[PDB]
Amino acid sequence: KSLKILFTALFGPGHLNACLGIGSLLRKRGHQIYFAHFPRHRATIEKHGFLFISLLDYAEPEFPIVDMLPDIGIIAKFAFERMHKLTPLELFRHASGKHTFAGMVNGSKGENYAMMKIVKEYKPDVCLADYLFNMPWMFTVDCPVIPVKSVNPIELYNGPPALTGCSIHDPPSVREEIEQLARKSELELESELEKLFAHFNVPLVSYNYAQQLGIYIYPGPLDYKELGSPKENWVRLDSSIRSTEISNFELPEKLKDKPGKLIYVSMGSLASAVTELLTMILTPLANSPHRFIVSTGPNGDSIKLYDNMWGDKFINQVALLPKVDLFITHGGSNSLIEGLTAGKPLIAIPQFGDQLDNAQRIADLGLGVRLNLHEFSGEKLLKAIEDVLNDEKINANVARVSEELKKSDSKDKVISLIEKLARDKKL
Repeated sequence: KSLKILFTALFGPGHLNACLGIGSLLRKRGHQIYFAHFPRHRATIEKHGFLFISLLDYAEPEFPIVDMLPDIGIIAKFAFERMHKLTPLELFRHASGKHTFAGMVNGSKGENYAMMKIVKEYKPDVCLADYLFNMPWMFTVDCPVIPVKSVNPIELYNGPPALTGCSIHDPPSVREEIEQLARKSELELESELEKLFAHFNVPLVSYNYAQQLGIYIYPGPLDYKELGSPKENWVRLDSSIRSTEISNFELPEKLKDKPGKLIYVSMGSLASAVTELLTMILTPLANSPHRFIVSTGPNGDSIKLYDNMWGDKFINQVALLPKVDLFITHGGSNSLIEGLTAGKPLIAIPQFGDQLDNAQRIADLGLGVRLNLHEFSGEKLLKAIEDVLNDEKINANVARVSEELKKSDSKDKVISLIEKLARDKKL
């Protein structure tokens, strides 16, 4: 029998895209998928075969939601400016106890009221949600709720703090200070969540507690097994995709008479809006003896492309990846999953938050290299390209991860868990 399954997520693209992927798996099993989100994303939600519900239509009168949503361009632009100038340690020092995302908590009241109302009216059999932190509605509504995590999952472990980008190789003296500061700023997240939960009269829980079941999307071969097991009830989905080798993608004519390998460059939609970022990256690449495909982003028309480069604002990344030799990425989890599923090595240039942890994971596991904005040079980037392209160890590690991701039956397992919880109200 076919279930009513309700998804929601934060406004941002990582969170929306993680739910779309799981929803596609469930739709294939015959379930009716609803997605409560924002009207800007209706088209993609409906194109995926889901039923769109606007969060904004279920708002309490005092909390219309849109008023408190964050200024995403302001944040990204500020993030770039700091990452360009400051080391991660300096970043955490300059932050002065202010957490990466605790500032978003206060403004999330409206989305909470809206979800309480949606769940009550639509009466799904189960809900899934991709947020940065737990919300009170997840503990008040009258159905099981599954948090979905797409960010780097180190936060699920009793280990080094998330968001620092610390390496497994950093000795005590190197990591001590940034890890103290990261833990100090986490106290602001907790204090902010206290107020939100108090407002809704719900007992406070950890920001990533899963009451019955949580799903984190991350490849098994990169997962933090050296930290033991993730927190109670969290289960790994290795990916929501299967490996595809046949593609519609064709080489742009512009690149036909140009030497070298084929390299894909994408900083993701948020970071790419800061045109200075792509300009800094691409300028030196005019002299790299290779062919580049560039995702130029929302402000793509003002990005200068050289003779060895072809760009478009809308690249189909999964169609392209099987045909390239290297992926220069911001380190978002979905991009990493897509790159490794296609068996391609990575150069990660992290921009914000958990991407630092992903970038360092790539380096630590020999799947590519991390390059940091704060010490960026054309010389360094060009060398990183030559090194990764010709490193037979890196290319073999990536081939091994790609092969394991095929072998996954984590999809079957996770689907079965979702369906069991929906039907039985318990696992």
